[PDB]
Amino acid sequence: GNMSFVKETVDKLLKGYDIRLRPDFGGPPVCVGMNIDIASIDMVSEVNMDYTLTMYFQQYWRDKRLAYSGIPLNLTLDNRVADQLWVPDTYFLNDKKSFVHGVTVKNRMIRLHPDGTVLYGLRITTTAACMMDLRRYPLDEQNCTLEIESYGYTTDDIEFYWRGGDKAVTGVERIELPQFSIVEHRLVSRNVVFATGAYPRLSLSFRLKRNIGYFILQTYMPSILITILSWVSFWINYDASAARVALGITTVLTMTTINTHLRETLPKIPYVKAIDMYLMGCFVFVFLALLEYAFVNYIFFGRDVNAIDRWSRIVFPFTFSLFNLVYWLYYV
Amino acid sequence: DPGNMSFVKETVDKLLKGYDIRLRPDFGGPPVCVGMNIDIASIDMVSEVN
Amino acid sequence: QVQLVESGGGSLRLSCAASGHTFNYPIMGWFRQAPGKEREFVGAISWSGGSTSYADSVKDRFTISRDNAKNTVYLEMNNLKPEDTAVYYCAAKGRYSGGLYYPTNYDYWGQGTQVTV
Amino acid sequence: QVQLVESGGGSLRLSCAASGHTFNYPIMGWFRQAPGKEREFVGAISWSGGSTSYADSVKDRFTISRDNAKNTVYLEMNNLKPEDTAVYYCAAKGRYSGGLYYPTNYDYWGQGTQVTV
Ligand SMILES: *[C@@H]1O[C@H](CO)[C@@H](O[C@@H]2O[C@H](CO)[C@@H](O[C@@H]3O[C@H](CO[C@H]4O[C@H](CO)[C@@H](O)[C@H](O[C@H]5O[C@H](CO)[C@@H](O)[C@H](O)[C@@H]5O)[C@@H]4O)[C@@H](O)[C@H](O[C@H]4O[C@H](CO)[C@@H](O)[C@H](O)[C@@H]4O)[C@@H]3O)[C@H](O)[C@H]2NC(C)=O)[C@H](O)[C@H]1NC(C)=O
Ligand SMILES: *[C@@H]1O[C@H](CO)[C@@H](O[C@@H]2O[C@H](CO)[C@@H](O[C@@H]3O[C@H](CO)[C@@H](O)[C@H](O)[C@@H]3O)[C@H](O)[C@H]2NC(C)=O)[C@H](O)[C@H]1NC(C)=O
Ligand SMILES: *[C@@H]1O[C@H](CO)[C@@H](O)[C@H](O)[C@H]1NC(C)=O
Ligand SMILES: *[C@@H]1O[C@H](CO)[C@@H](O)[C@H](O)[C@H]1NC(C)=O
Repeated sequence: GNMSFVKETVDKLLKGYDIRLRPDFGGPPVCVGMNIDIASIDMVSEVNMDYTLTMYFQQYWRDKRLAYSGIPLNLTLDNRVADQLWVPDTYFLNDKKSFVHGVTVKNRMIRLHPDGTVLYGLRITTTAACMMDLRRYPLDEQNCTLEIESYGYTTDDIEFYWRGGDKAVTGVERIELPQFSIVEHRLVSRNVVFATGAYPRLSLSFRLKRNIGYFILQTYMPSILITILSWVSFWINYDASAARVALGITTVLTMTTINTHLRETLPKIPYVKAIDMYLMGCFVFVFLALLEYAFVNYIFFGRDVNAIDRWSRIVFPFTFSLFNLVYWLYYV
Repeated sequence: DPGNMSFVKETVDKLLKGYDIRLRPDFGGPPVCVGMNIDIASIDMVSEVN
Repeated sequence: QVQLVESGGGSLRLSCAASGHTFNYPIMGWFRQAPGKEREFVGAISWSGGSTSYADSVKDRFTISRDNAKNTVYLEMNNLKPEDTAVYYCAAKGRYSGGLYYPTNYDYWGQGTQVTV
Repeated sequence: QVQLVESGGGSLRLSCAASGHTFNYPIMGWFRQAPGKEREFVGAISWSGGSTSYADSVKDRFTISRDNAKNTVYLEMNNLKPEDTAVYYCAAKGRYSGGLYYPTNYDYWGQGTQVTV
């Protein structure tokens, strides 16, 4: 390692290198193996319907032009060498905005091997679209994907595959999403046909199951508590008009306020969610409580109060428990 | 010729040799016709406020 | 996964019913295979809005509609011709597959309904 | 600083319970060592517990689960083999260590409960 022979070798690897031409131009296609090391998934936004992903993206191919003899060890060159080499035109099809980290330097790896093999690594943060089905929200289970494709070259010129097969993607255990948990992940390889031709594609899919604890602590519990507060009106004597109507008006106002607060933090989807069904059920329950008091007031003075009051007291908890049981069995 | 990467390299170099980017095709001749295709990937958002 | 069954095979109204993970495969498409001839693209319908695309041969003669309640796609056939004698399939396509006219981009296929009228 | 204590040692169910700053060490991992050879990776489990990893030669024979609150990891071992005789360790790894299969990335180790079959 006199360090001048290395410079000569690297120089004559270049000096006749055309970056405009892929390896084996006009020959068989270049096989580019790919592997990913996931660092984290920072965000999963229902409003924007996308997720942010940070990863180490490693591509691996062979270029006979970059073959050297002599030096029997792998050359870990400076990342700037990547500017003077052909690299695959890989891109993420469903990305919305992505960048390569650039502090302190451009986070790039170039590693050559004596047989012309090239290992090219990047550190990429990317926001990727993920259409979500919120019909069963918040007891929903989403499928998100990252689609890797060649922009310029068809299958006649380039081919993609996963290095190590199912072991190509690592770091799935590193994900720490407070709202979600990754049930499963999958790798797929295929060819997609366009007007211009057939292009390679790789797909990395994740299945995310949402955690229900936050919505138990936020949505369901206040609704149940307000419904019970509505039930409290039945125990008060019938003659207390102000006391008995106050409970009804505050229950319905609180339920509507909960509805607005809940619906003003999600996309304006046109269909009904599970949370909407439960919320409307609780609303009609407090509504029936208020109308029960109104009907009693109409019956007694201004037209048995004890019998109907006792019947309401025994039946309302039973009916609400039955409704909750039916709902929770339906959505679980 | 077929499969000769050096042949393609010198051909492309000859194509770009003496090429003036400042002048359009048929600079002074008839207008250059530019056809266009669009492939829509998505319409991400539609904002009334903006 | 998705399971497709097509039935209801000159005013033919074919109907393809889909079950399973219909969300992951929004676009649906009708294809035609004549006796001893290559599969060809008849039409395509989007998800939640029914934006439709047609082949040049069958424009303004065949129509496709989406229900989104029974999860069915209806292909209504008008101005029938002798050349419109073939096996008709319905197939589903993923969100990122590219191209409507290419059968290989479609994942799941129906058995196929024969039409001789 | 987490202290790990193991237990256990048909089918055999080992359990490893941690006590300390477990939040800073989200990843937990089972390793195995027989005489005359270095300790080898058996499996790994995350903080949420939904993501699990296994060695190549223990697929579908051993299984790992995580019980939070109790703060324990269970390794249930079915259809044991003669080569399975070894000392089993449980170890914790930091948030930014990198590499499940390499024991040097793990800071805190267990006791090494023996298993013989
Ligand atoms: C998240 O959500 C996405 C949304 O779809 C899910 O995506 C799908 O995952 C499945 C995996 O379960 C993917 O299916 C695999 O596709 C590959 C592709 O191979 C292709 O290439 C072959 C040549 O190598 C080619 O022959 C194939 O074509 C054959 O099949 C089609 C359809 O049957 C047929 O029309 C053709 O004529 C061919 O006969 C195809 O072009 C495929 O190889 C896989 O096959 C495995 O499974 C089958 C069935 O068990 C088995 O027979 C095989 O031997 C093999 O074991 C498999 O079908 C699917 O492509 C994904 N969708 C998209 C749009 O890409 C994703 O799974 C979800 N992930 C999670 C974690 O939830
Ligand atoms: C230069 O880079 C090459 C390419 O990565 C290195 O060769 C790779 O080296 C490893 C370590 O020796 C090889 O792994 C070995 O494989 C055998 C058989 O599977 C296994 O029994 C060993 O335990 C070890 O894992 C790997 O095969 C090899 N890659 C090949 C041959 O493609 C090389 O070590 C680097 N250094 C030098 C000085 O070349
Ligand atoms: C190292 O190689 C260079 C190659 O040009 C040569 O000039 C130099 O003398 C060599 N030095 C040693 C110490 O081998
Ligand atoms: C390739 O092109 C170069 C440049 O013209 C020429 O020197 C070389 O002989 C050619 N090789 C073949 C086999 O065509």
